[PDB]
Amino acid sequence: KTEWPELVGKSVEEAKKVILQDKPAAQIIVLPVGTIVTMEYRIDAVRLFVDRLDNIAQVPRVG
Amino acid sequence: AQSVPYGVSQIKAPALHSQGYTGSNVKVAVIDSGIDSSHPDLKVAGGASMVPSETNPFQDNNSHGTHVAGTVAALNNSIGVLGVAPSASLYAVKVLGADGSGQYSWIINGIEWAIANNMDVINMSLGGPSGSAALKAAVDKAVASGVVVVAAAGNEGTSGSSSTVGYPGKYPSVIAVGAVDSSNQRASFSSVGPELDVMAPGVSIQSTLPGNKYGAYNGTSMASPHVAGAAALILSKHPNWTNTQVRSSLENTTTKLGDSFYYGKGLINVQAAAQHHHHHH
Ligand SMILES: [Ca+2]
Ligand code: NA
Repeated sequence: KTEWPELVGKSVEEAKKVILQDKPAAQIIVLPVGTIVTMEYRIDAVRLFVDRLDNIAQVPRVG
Repeated sequence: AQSVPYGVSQIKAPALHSQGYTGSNVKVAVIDSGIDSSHPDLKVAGGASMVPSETNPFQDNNSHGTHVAGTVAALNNSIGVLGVAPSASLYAVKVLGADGSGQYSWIINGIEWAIANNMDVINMSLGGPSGSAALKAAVDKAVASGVVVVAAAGNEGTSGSSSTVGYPGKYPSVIAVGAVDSSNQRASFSSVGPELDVMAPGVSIQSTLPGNKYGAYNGTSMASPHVAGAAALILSKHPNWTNTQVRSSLENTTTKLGDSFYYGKGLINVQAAAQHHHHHH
């Protein structure tokens, strides 16, 4: 499992919990949606893009 | 002893080096997370930070900008790796913070700084799924001003028949670069779509990391500086070629790979690009 479209619109907290169940060794970073980010691909990482309410605003994926 | 990462050989940069062309006097802005200027295998010529809480562009708290910079221009000497354009004038234009993220206005301010400082090439190993009129206006203005602008296509992989190229690579004025490995196979994470222009190596790319380190990274971020570096080699050999001509020379001389949706025009070949007559190999 490397994408979590079912997390869009959920709280950042529930997203972290779900992703760590599926990928316990994940390196999670939370960033603001609508920012620009580096385009390295890190197989161990999941970037979570949140809106200003701290809900997930983009499908989380590995990278 | 210095090592030549496979990607530098793959795009045929050593052919330019043997002709005596290494990017000398070409100014390349790495618009990114900063560049560690203390690394002994880099020489940073200038730069500026647009990140309000990280004001030193010569401090790279992420590592990404320093890796990208080494692919562009790691020094030709007896240590570390060799950059595509090892004599390039490298500028650290820091618009991303430690966490690898930046606001659109930061990126735009860095593009503006590059134009105002007469950069010949911009590399943007960065992107997001949405554009803005003002981002588009900044990259269009840089191109109108004569700058070669190169960006990572994105690491969104495939999504059926939809384009997954991010911005600013998705803008027509910017060259969007996807990633292949050493066998010329598209990396599975590499974005796809009609906006994909060319490919370059972006799997297991060895380059400079902060604190005098080296390491292998993956991403369309690693592919883009092969192409920015190539543009600098071509300009050092043809200092009067316009950005228009440099872009067509790279497009028109790729080694064609698969369908253009997945591979664009194929793998860049800077040897063929820097000849006067261009054709695909
Ligand atoms: Ca070196
Ligand atoms: Na483009």
